[PDB]
Amino acid sequence: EVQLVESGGGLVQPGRSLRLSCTASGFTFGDYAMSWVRQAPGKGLEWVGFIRSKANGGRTENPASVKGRFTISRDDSKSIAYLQMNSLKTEDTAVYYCTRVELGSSWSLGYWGQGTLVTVSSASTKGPSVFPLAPSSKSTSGGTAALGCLVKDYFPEPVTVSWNSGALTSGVHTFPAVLQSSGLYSLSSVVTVPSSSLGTQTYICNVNHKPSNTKVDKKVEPKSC
Amino acid sequence: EIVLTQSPGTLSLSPGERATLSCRASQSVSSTYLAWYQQKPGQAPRLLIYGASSRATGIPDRFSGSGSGTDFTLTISRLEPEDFAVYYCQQYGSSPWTFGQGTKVEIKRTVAAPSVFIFPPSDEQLKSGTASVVCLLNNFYPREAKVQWKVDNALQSGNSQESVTEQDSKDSTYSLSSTLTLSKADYEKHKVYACEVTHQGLSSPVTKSFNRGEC
Amino acid sequence: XVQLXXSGGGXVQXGXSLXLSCXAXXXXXXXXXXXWXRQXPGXXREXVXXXXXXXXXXXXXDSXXGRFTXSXDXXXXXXXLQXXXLXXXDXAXYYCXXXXXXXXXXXXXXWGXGTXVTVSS
Amino acid sequence: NANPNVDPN
Repeated sequence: EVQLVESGGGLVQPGRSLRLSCTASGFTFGDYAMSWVRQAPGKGLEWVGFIRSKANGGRTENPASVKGRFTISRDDSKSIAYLQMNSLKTEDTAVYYCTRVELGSSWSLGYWGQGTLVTVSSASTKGPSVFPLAPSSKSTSGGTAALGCLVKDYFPEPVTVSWNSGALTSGVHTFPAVLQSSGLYSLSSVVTVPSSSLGTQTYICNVNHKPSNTKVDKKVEPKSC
Repeated sequence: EIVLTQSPGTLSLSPGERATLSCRASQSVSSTYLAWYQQKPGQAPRLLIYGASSRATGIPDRFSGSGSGTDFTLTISRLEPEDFAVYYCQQYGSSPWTFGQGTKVEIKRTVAAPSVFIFPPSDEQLKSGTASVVCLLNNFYPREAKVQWKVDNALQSGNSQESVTEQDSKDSTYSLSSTLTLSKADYEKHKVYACEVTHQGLSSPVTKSFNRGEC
Repeated sequence: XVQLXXSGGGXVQXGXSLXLSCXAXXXXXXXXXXXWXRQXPGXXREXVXXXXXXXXXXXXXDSXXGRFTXSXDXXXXXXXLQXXXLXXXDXAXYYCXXXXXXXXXXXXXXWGXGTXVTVSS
Repeated sequence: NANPNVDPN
């Protein structure tokens, strides 16, 4: 059964270099062309090159976006394909997939690895500040009220959020993080509850940012007048 | 380069219905050099269809493709729950290899207007020198919506960021947040902060607002 | 600017059918979504249905799903609302409106003057 | 050369 495992990703500063490895098993690696495809966060798929088999010359092709910066090679004795990534820029941040190129006249990408994330950034590790998204005093008496937590200015990903240590899940919406222009991430987590519970029920968001060893329990209540 | 334009951007259908996805190429490309891929969030793409009649190994019968030259179609004859995902077309007959921008197949439901909530910046954040104002659009459908920040009736542009949840597994709605970022000094010289929301289910825009420094 | 006019409204008994039409003048509307709204006596305007561009589908409100069908004839610059299984609560003035945003955010800038629908037993 | 299955020499 075909297996493709990518490795070598991670965080790297702009202008530095990285080499990705894709270890292949379950097929005759040397018989197949191999190809790398990347997917920037929230965007589509972009081909970044292929390498032919030894029987077909073993040479490569890549698009202009990475030409002169990325180089693909292969080690048939180890069944590994490589992606040498030089002169890295922030726009190169993406999940990188190695793919096996199908044989014959229709050379589609028949098998894909799980991919390895490459993050290009100069940001330093930083824990988030957790601010309350407090419900309003205009909340409909006998209706529904929204409240939440703003998890601001952290690096790197990820941040996990739960409510009341996992006891509260209904009405909870934890939004995908956004990358700010400062290079730091921010996200919010909100929940909708009956307005009548604002005076009796306690609502606490539990924020964990393991890269900075940050654990925060934040109680959110109606701002005092 | 051959540009691949997929349409529609999102198709909204129910389980058991027929899905018809289009992929138009900016230049003529033979059917031998076209492929279709499926991708679910957090997972790698997988090959579905390639060439004139080739189907990837293990791909069910309900996936089929047709078309030649510039117009290609992917058909899912009967949508199963696992078929709701993003679908990409790809051409590899010309260098560089290119992919379409992707078509999302989503669960269809009745129209639901968003519930709108506005959150002023907390006093704790103001201590740090910045102010974030958040507008929440809760449990709406379809996904398309417009959020407009107004500060003393001045429309804000270029200083906000939006984030959208995935389609909710039970009620099939979306939720959206918009975060307006200002300096503490800019925040403190204005009074009325409002987010104005428009949606195809709303006959007129919905406005939620607060006055700075008012309970 | 752009002008809209509804027609086809009238009096029917419960369970009857009506086909409303909404024609546009001064600009071809093939690129814009067209929505139907209604306002019952003593109520606010309610969304009914939207016909997006051909190929982009149609969406419906809770109260009319299954009974009403919206469609387009970009050839005639006209959209239609096929109303079946009418109930007395469907009595309202029905309006159409153009979504000026081609990305479908619901910028309803231009409205018709409305057509009357009455369902008496 | 867009063909990965033939040596272009």
